[PDB]
Amino acid sequence: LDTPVREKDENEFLPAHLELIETPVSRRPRLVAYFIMGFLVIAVILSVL
Amino acid sequence: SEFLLRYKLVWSETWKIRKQLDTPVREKDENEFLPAHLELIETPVSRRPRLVAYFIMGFLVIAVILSVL
Amino acid sequence: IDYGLYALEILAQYHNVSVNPEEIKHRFDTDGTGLGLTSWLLAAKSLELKVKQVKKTIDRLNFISLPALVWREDGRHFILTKVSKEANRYLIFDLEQRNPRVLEQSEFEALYQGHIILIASRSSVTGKLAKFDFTWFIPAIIKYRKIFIETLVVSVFLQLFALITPLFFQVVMDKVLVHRGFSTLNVITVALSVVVVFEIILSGLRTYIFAHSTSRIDVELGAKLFRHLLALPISYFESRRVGDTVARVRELDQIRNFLTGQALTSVLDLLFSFIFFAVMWYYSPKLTLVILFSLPCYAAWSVFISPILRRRLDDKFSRNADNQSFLVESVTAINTIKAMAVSPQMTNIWDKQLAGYVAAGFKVTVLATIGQQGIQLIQKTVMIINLWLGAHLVISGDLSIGQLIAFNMLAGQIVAPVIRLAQIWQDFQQVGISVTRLGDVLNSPTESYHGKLALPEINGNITFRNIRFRYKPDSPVILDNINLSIKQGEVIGIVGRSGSGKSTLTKLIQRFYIPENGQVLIDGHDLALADPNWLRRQVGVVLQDNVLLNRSIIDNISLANPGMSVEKVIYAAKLAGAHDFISELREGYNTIVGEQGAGLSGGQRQRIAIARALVNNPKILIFDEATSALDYESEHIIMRNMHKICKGRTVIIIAHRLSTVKNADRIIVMEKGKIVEQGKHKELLSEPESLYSYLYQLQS
Amino acid sequence: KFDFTWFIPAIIKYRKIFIETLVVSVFLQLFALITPLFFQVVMDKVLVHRGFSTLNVITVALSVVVVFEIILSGLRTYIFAHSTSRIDVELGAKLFRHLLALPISYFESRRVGDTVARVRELDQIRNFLTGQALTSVLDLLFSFIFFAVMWYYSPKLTLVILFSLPCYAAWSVFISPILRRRLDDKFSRNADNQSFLVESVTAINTIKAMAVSPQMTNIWDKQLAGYVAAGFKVTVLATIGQQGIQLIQKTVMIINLWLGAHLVISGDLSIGQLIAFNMLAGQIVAPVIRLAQIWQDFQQVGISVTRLGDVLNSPTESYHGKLALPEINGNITFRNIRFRYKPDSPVILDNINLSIKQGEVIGIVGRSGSGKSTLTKLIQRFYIPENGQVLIDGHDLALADPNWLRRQVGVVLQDNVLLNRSIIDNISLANPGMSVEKVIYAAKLAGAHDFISELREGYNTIVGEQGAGLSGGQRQRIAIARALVNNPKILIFDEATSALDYESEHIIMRNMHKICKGRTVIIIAHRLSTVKNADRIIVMEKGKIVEQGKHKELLSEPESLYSYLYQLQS
Repeated sequence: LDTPVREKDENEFLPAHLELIETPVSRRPRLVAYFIMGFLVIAVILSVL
Repeated sequence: SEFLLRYKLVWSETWKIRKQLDTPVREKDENEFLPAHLELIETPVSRRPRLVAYFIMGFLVIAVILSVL
Repeated sequence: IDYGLYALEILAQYHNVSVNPEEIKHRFDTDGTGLGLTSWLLAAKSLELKVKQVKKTIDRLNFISLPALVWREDGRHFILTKVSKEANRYLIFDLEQRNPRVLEQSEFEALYQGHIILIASRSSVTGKLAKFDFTWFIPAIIKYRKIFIETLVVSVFLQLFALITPLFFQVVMDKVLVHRGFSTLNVITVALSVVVVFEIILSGLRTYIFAHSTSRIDVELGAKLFRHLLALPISYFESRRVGDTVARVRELDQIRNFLTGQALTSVLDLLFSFIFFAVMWYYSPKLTLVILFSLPCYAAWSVFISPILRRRLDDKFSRNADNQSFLVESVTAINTIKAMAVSPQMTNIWDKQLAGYVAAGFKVTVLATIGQQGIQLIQKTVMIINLWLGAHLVISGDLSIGQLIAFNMLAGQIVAPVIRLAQIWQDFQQVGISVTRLGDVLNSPTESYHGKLALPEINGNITFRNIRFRYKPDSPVILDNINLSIKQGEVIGIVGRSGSGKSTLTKLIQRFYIPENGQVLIDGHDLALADPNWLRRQVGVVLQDNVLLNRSIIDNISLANPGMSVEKVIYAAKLAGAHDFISELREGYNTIVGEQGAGLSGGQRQRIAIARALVNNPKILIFDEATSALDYESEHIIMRNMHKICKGRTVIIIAHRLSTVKNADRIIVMEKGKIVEQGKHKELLSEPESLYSYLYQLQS
Repeated sequence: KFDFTWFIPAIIKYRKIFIETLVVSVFLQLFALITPLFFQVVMDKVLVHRGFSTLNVITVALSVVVVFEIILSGLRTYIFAHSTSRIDVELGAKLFRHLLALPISYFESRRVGDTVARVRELDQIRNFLTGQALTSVLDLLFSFIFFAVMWYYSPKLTLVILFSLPCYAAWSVFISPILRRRLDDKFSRNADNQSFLVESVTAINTIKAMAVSPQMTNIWDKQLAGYVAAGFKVTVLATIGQQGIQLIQKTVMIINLWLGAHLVISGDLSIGQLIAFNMLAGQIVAPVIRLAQIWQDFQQVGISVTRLGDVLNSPTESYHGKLALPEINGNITFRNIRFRYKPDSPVILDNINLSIKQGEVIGIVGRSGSGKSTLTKLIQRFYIPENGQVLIDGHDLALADPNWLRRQVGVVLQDNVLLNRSIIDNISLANPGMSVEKVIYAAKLAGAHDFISELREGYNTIVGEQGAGLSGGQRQRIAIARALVNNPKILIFDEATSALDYESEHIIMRNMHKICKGRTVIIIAHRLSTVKNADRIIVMEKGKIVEQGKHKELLSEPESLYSYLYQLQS
């Protein structure tokens, strides 16, 4: 959690890589869907109980 | 702890020497015509907001004391 | 041998674009040691090509558009062309053998690792530069649109949870306490727990993702800003101070601080607060009309307050820029400050500037406080009105206690983003001004060059054609009608009195001075149209000051190409007659010179700069009073080595002493900006009434 | 030591207004407490029993209470900001006065951007002080009135809140140090970036004269990427802290809801009492929420204080105040001086012994590496000799006031650095309120008037940079005029004619008798033709005196090295 900035973290913000990468995606692409479906299934199993 | 003891020691040491840190009282015109930094350092808060705050606080106190009795 | 450059040249020949390998190597091979994949792709993108490395199976290799480059980890690439069906043969282009060769299936499978680069010709036909404004972020939002749609979805869901959580309190108040309840209370409790925990998780994820994307956008903006700053003319910097541009640049850090904050998320929450309004109107329209009328009050208050805050922050930025300029100048010239006794004057100036800056900051703080208090007043007045109307509604009918509590909480959730935005009003206006300052830097025209073609290398043919030059738009003319022609490999000596105009030729050969009338030509190419980097990278100039960088000796000598061999650096140092002193040092070539060459004497850094100019292969070499700052037993070695330094180069020697240019092919004498005499040394000394003879006798 | 005890005297000096701010804060807390009582009264005695006149009374009282509370809060914020502005002004003045008094070895070993960033930390501190961070601390501290009222209402829920507070304290204690470390890294990267930017803008002439844009751009790209990564890490930690605070707030909110429902069900608590309790609990937590989103401000002001201490804790070459030693007559003498650049560097001077009388124009010559260039930096107390004493007018320079000595002595170097001001602003730097006629006379003495005559702007011409916009000879003449426009008892010419052509040097040498009138002038130059008209010429070899005397007294004998040097020069 308190790890210093490494080269892996530094390369994500290198302007050359950002220039090459077109149509960029988020670092957490499917987490929102996972959490929303988890909320929906927890709600539906709470409603039946 | 330990740091708070040092801070309290410093506070007491510089609070005993109090009454020497204060700057002389001056009129507004004399405060205005000073070196540029000194007339920010030595100019006190204007009197009008102080009276406004005191009036509001006294109004609250008077209202409470009249309502209780 | 770098094969990526050759492959790029071949693929650019195929796609009908002209490429100069030297220019591409200069631009995209900054550290030497080959190009590399990322820089190769950037260079290909520079030539208006469309490239991208893909994972392609040999089976799928039949359906791509050839020619394509196969990039290997080792520098042994090869261009693939004409993948032949019915014969399983591949007509590669061998980059090492420099000719096409025919392969079969087996050796191609042995030579192909699974990665290929696809090349397409996409040249954009559009010439225009857009003014830098807030509209610059629209293409950035378009590029990062997946993330922003994701964050919009997350914001909608967060609003849904924030709408849910009033309803449980309403249900508790209206059913748990009214009739009774223990079975339903536990259900409400566990549902509230899961709702709040998932709302917290979703808010954290939204903040993380939004901050990441805005950080990337700010990185792109900063890269563009530095490119444009380095592309600016020298006249831009000559009329400004360092602190001004430095502050303009730190406005980028201000923008980055704003982007990775809660301002944009609070704006999103405010714009997505109409979900609550449906339930608020369902409860009681009489109460919701109060909020609908309160919103224009917030808008009007913000509109009234904003311009004054903008003016105050403009004044604050002016004072901040003045402070930065004064501080940078004082720290840079601390030696002059300490050598004299000008400390009291500097402290007086600092005190005045600090007082002004603090006064401006206090005014900004006062107006921000006034705006926040006004918004709080509006909110509290609306709260009182809603309390009174809700009391009447609950006493009369058509409203319940739980419904009133839920409506109050919903109104609080509506108004909370407004308060959060009001707490950061100063940041909003400061960014509105930071964008303007970044535009002030970014709206200045760069060094213009109409020619998009890649001119070839330089032969030392310099030609001045009817050159007329002034320092300022209305200052006296320095050069009236200078006409000159210098051939390749020719050593030229230029002499004259101080103010004769011979000092402006060095900065005219480089594109630092713009002639008022006429044109200066290199190899018959007008310099007003050529790319400045092409001219500068091929011309070596040694001035009289020769400031260095805060690095080691070998890093300063080999600044133009860090990837070169040490032996050539030693050879260049020996030619300049500096190796000896560098060696006498404890660290030798690893000694840090300090700021502007503080750790070395004037002659020492003069010799270092001579070596730095000689380390490359300059087509044209200029000596602008280089050896004047040196002493004896150091200029003598310079001349003995210059006997062979001028080999294969067009060398121009501009000196005050006439003994420096004694061994030149021509000696051009200038007087009040005009060429009066020219010829050899003895041919000029033959006439005793000439200016050259007079100067020679006077100095002797 | 300047860490945090420096602000205690500033607080006590302004104690009579800070106590007033504290009393205003407690009155604001009372004003805030008033309103939930009015909601409880409305919910328990207006909605239940009867009446609308009591509702009107509550509304009319609440309106004025709210207006007064808003005005009082604005006044308290204004007064606190006004009081802290003076403290930050005092800190800034002291910081700059200390910065100017530092020794030159401090600046020679560092970069400009480091000091510039350490001084922008002053602006960071000023923004922290003149803000709404300490007011939130006051609001949080003065919330025990709410606790007393809540304990009057219900002890169980008050105990729940009282136990929630240590959760906030422990969460802050756990999540603070890592944020401080990340902000330390971010500040280090920011200082490096500022130093690179200042260095690149200052030397733009060499960056563009050469063709190293790609190298500069690559370095800038890497530095920017690292800085933005550090900023993102800091943002992530701040978001984690804020969400951790929200979790505790909502957990205790849910627990309070459950316990209050069970309480109201079992009597002994009304619904209006529960609503008022909830509003009081929210008003207690609101300062914590408002303080949790300015966490970076707290950690950054701590780090800025640490960096200001780094600047302010270094020793100063400040002053030697003893009897206010009188003016200087031009009597310089050296007694057994040996000097070493570094303690681990070769020796330059070994046993240089010298004595110069008032009004004596003395020339010092030699070759490269002879050590004659260090005498000018030894006369000013910049270089400290290994052992020995440098005496000016009989008084040791190691115990005298540096500013006094360096004011009495004027030095012109081989290359001089001006400021980005007008020519007259540079000539009259030591006395800007000085008469223009003196400036014109000094410029005419140095021969600088002639070349200024061909300038369109005149003496108002702004020197573009340290020396940009003027040639080397013009800069040398401007520096000579600046040295001469005062009345220096001692003049030093340290190769001050190298950049000049023959005409300008001749013009200066014709005025040398007006320049040397009544002053002790020391001429140091590589060429032997400059010290020809000196009262005494001195030859140095490897830090030792080998020859001295008049020019001819030395030129007569070919056995001397002076004759050899003159033959080589010719």
